[PDB]
Parts: sequence; structure tokens; C-alpha cells
Amino acid sequence: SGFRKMAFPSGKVEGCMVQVTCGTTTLNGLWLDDVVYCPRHVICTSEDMLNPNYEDLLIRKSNHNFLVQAGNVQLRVIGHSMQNCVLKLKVDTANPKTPKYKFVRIQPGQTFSVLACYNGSPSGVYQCAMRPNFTIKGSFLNGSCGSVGFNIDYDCVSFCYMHHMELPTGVHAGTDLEGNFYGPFVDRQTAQAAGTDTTITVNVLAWLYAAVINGDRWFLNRFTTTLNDFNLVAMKYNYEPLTQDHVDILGPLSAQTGIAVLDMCASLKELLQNGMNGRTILGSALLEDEFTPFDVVRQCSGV
Amino acid sequence: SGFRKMAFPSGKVEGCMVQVTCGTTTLNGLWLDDVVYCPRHVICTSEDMLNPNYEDLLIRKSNHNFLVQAGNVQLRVIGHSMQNCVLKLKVDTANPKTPKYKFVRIQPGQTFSVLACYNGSPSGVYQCAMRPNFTIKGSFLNGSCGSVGFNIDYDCVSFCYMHHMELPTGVHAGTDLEGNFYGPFVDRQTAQAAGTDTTITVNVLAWLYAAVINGDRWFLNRFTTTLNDFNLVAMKYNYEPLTQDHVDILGPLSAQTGIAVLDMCASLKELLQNGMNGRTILGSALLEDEFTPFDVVRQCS
Ligand SMILES: *[C@](O)(C(=O)NCc1ccccc1)[C@H](C[C@@H]1CCNC1=O)NC(=O)[C@H](CC1CC1)n1cccc(NC(=O)OC(C)(C)C)c1=O
Ligand SMILES: *[C@](O)(C(=O)NCc1ccccc1)[C@H](C[C@@H]1CCNC1=O)NC(=O)[C@H](CC1CC1)n1cccc(NC(=O)OC(C)(C)C)c1=O
Repeated sequence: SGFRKMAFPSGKVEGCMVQVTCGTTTLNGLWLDDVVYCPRHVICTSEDMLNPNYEDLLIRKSNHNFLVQAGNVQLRVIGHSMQNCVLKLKVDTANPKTPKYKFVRIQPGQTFSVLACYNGSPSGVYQCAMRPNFTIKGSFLNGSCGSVGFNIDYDCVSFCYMHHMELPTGVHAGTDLEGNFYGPFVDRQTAQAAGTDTTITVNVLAWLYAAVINGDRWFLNRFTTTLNDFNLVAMKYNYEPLTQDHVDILGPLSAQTGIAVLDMCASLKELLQNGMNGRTILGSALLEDEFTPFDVVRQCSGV
Repeated sequence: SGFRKMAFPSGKVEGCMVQVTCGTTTLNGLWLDDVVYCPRHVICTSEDMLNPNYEDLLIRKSNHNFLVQAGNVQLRVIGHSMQNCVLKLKVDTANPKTPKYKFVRIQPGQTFSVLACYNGSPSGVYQCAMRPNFTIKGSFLNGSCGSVGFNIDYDCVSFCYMHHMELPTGVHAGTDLEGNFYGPFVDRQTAQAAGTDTTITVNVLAWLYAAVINGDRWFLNRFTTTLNDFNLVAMKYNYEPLTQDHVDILGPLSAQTGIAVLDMCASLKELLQNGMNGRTILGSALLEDEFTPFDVVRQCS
């Protein structure tokens, strides 16, 4: 037993990471088959960054403008195309360590693993959630751009995130691997801010179940409530609405535990008004919301 | 730029993980060159869990009794010896994915990554600290024995933990890769329990320095303290003694931020007195003790 924030093993993705240089800018790329994927802003100089014309910038560039390094080996570029905010650099050699993979786009509330990289070298791995305001709470310094987020299912890597920027409150924004942004952000130096964050209700409930499953039970009670009464207090504390689908997805654990979701809701209710005030659940003095139901089950199962 | 509990990239370890079966019992092992390393209790039943005589149990085994499998390839065992609580199987094939590696014994306070595995197949990776009472707070189910903890420095993998048991408080215990336990635990099913735990003071200070680096100063104060007055207070909240070695180690973080170690000790002292009062520090509502000074420097610069 025990309960921890856990990333997927990262080896399948470590082998796809490369370095990409265009002029003074260096950042990371993802090498799958014979294409390297990286952020389109690798083509911008500092001056261009304030108001860039990407189609114009790119037309001016040729293959020779892009230096791609895998370890010490040098990949040569035979083609270049833009898709949305991502650049696709065709290269001579297909990646021998290419895994089974697809590109997918994730919903707010869903989690995934980030492999942080610098100069094409993986530095660390951690779990994040795509927040309701479309940011992630990561850890990223200069050179991190191009790092990816992913899930693993059997042998198949599902890539969902490529890193592009930092926002004023120390939170992070990027794209799917077809170059579409998560959230209302643009790849330019301009005044941007995250919207008001909100708490992922269904994830907090899943985590209260994990607490119960692991012997922690000093928040339970005897009282059911209603979606409507609940949602009204949810609204008051900046919690997402809880839908009937949420109540369904939590079904396994209501069963496994003997505790009704709306029971759990009155527990949460009480925690919302009273405060935590330094007292703890699964080692936390705040209500955690970056574990999904599937995450809680995946980890109390052994998959 | 943010701050997260961050594991090492697990790929170098993933390619060494295998499964070891003996009778009814299956767990994980670690394949480096021509040796598979696993917990010696792979050769026990449940019958034999209370007072196993491992020397007696091993003598009665032949090589062919150990089923070792790396993915779909069955490896052939050609020899075996026991070293402390670890069993070393000699196999007829060297592991081609073997990395640069060393075996080190860590001290309490130190951190590392765990690769949780089942049936020779990795399931997740997370960071842990060796607690002062010689346990870790992990996530381990039936089948996880033989999972290992490690650090990575350049291309060199430092193996420092192999997983053996769960203890009544729901915390975990194991050995180094030479088979010696951390703590006064033993590989048998008697009643044994962890000593009372304490907070890793030097790591909490490093984390406060990390909050300052990331642009957050609300918890600082205008006071200072002697080293000795600090420890007399801290012990009252079950914090580990801070030593002169600890102070020397926080030197670099002090220089970068311009906060003297003993000034930051005064802040901590007050945070223990007051609590957070609704605020948080690097996203936490508690004082966090599983980041080391080396870890803070790694991830901030
Ligand atoms: C990215 O492009 C990257 O890693 N580039 C390579 C590189 C950059 C700097 C020096 C050497 C090499 C970064 C990743 C950033 C850096 C710090 N933390 C991160 O997550 N992305 C940007 O720098 C991004 C550029 C893309 C077009 C949108 N950018 C540009 C300008 C400003 C900001 N952020 C910002 O002003 O936020 C605050 C919080 C005010 C610092 C930005 O992210
Ligand atoms: C380890 O042997 C393992 O993973 N073995 C393979 C396996 C076991 C059971 C079923 C199928 C396959 C486990 C790891 C444990 C199990 C749950 N979480 C863990 O970290 N180690 C043991 O079961 C261990 C072996 C003994 C030291 C040599 N063991 C045996 C007996 C009792 C306990 N602990 C115990 O009593 O648990 C509490 C928490 C008190 C209920 C124990 O760890």
C-alpha cells in the first residue's frame, strides 16, 4: 500500500528526444519515424518575438538553417513544414527507437507525465494535470521548450503536450502535437495571464476515496446531500460542477468503500467551510485534485 | 519556473528489470551484466516466513529451480550465491542494455527515484527520501519486491535501494544492493515496527531557500538565532538536529539568495510557532522535507 504521485516510466520517450538549433535559439525536438516535431518559435530571434510573422519567417528559411543533434550523431533535414504552432522537420534517417505511438488531445481534469529536457537530454519526470484554465503546474527553465507530456497504455505512448511558455504566476502553457494550444494563449512575447483557476471536483473525491482505502477516515460522516445543494457550495468555493457522469466514473470506489458519492460530498462540504488549518489527509494539508479516478485505481491495482 | 517533486528518467533502469520465479513465489530482479539480483526470500513459502533458515533453503536448490524471464526471453541460471539478504543469480547471457552503474549505500535525509514494478514490468516512477527511522513512504503492492531505488549522475546509475517489505504504519523497508538492510529490520515475518519518525530539518531549510529563489518572501522575519537555540526549539516539534555539516552544505543556497543560514533558521522557527495562516509555500500547506540541497540546486539552476 501507500499512495504517491507517480509518473509513467519514461524510457520509450527518452529515446525520441533530440536537440534543435536555428541560429541563436536552442530547444528540444521529438523524433518519430523520419520527422522531428518542435515549437515553431525556434525560428524567431529576440526581435521577431514581439510581433512575429511566421509564414514570412519560414519562407525565408531553408533546410540548412536547422541543426538537429541526436546525442552526438547529427540528423540532416530534407524538408520542413508548419502545422499550427508546431514545426515538422523531415530528416534523412528514421528513428530506430521509435515506439508505438499516437497523438491525442486531452481534456481538463486529465493527467499525464512530463519529461523535462534540456539540449535534447532528459533531466526529470513528473505528473501533471491539464487544469480547468488550461495551464499546467510544472517545472521548466530556459531550454525546456519542446519537452513533451504523454500517457502509456500497454505498449502505446499517447503524446498529448509540447511545452511552449511560462505565465506570470509561475504556471505553464503549450500545445498538443498538432500545434493547437491548450487555452487562450499565443506564441508571442505579449501580455498574457492565466484565468481564475478552479478545483477539479471529481479528482478531489477520487483522492478522498484513496485516503479511505489507505486507512485515513477522519472526515467521513453519516449525511448524504444533493448534486444541487453540493454544486451550489462548489460554485461558492471555485469548484467545477459535479455532473452525473462524474458520479458514474467514481462508482467503483463508492462500492469498494461503502460510501455514497453524495455522502463524500458532505464530507468535502464540511472541509470547504471549516478549513484544513494544518490538519492532514494522505500527508497533505490541502485538498489534492491532480489524481483522476483511473489514477487512484491504476495505483491500488498494480498496472 | 515552478517546483515539483521530480524523479530521474527511468529508461536506463527499465531495461534491467526482469522477473524471478521460485515455486509459487514471483517477484522482480535486476539484471546487470551476467547477474540477476533479487531478494533472497524468493526461495521462501509462507510456511517459512517466521524463521527461515536461508542457508538451509538455498543448499537444496538447483539452478534449474529458478525461472528467470526478461520480457519473452527465458534466461538460464548457471550459478548462485547469497550475500546478506540478496540472492545473486549467474545467468548465461550478459544484459546488452546494462548501463554505467555503481552500488552506493545512502544516509537518512538523502533522496532517490523508485521504479515500481510487477512481474518484471515497470508501472511507475516517483521520488522518495530515506527517513531518519530508515523507512521510506512508498507505493508498493503485492509483487513489488525487487523494485529498486536509484539516482542518475550524467550517464552513471547509482543503485541504492531494493524493496523487501511493508511495516504496520504503511511505510516500507529494504536493503542496499549489497543486501544489508537500512534500519534494524530483518527479512522474516515477526512483529517489528519503525522507530518514531522525525522531520529532515536540513531539507526543509533547502526548500525555504527554493521558495525565496522562486520569488516568495512572506515567511522571512527580521530575527536570527544561535545554532544551539534553534535545535532546542526544533527538537520540540520532533525535528532532526541541525549540525555544522548541515550549515556548511546550505552555504551555496545562502550565497545565491543573500539569506544567512541562521537567519533562515529563525524563519523556520517562527513558521513552526505560527503555521501558514491560509498561505502556501511552493504550492504546499506543509513544511516539505523530501527535497535535498543538491535537489533544490539541480531544479532551480
Ligand atoms: C522557450 O522558448 C525555450 O525554452 N526557449 C529556448 C531558450 C530560451 C531562453 C534562453 C535560452 C534558450 C521558453 C521556456 C520558458 C523559459 C523559462 N520558463 C519557461 O517555461 N518559452 C518562452 O520563453 C516563451 C516563448 C514562446 C513564444 C511564446 N516566452 C517568451 C516571452 C515571455 C515569456 N514568459 C513570461 O514573460 O513570463 C513571465 C512569468 C513574466 C517570465 C515566455 O514564456
Ligand atoms: C514482497 O515479498 C513481494 O512483493 N512479494 C511477492 C508477492 C507477495 C505476495 C503475493 C504475491 C507476490 C512483499 C511486498 C509488500 C506486499 C504489500 N506491500 C509491500 O511492500 N513483502 C512481503 O510480503 C514481506 C516478506 C518478508 C520480509 C520477508 N512481508 C511478509 C510478511 C508480512 C509483511 N508485512 C506485513 O505484515 O504487512 C502489514 C503492513 C503489517 C499488514 C511483509 O512485508
